[PDB]
Amino acid sequence: ARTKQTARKSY
Amino acid sequence: GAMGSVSCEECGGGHSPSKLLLCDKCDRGYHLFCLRPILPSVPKGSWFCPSCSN
Ligand SMILES: [Zn+2]
Ligand SMILES: [Zn+2]
Repeated sequence: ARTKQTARKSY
Repeated sequence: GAMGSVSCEECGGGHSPSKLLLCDKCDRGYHLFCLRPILPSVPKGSWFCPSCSN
């Protein structure tokens, strides 16, 4: 599942 | 990169982001500990909130 924590770009 | 500006719909808070679940339909956020029934950990796979699980 997706969370606020995982919902970001990691370049 | 930065997290998005999402807040939990139940408590209004954007804290505890590792526990702030996003629904795979409506994309609203819910803390594990704000859901009723309570969830003890982040579920594996896709997840849907009570309004979307149907
Ligand atoms: Zn909450
Ligand atoms: Zn939903």
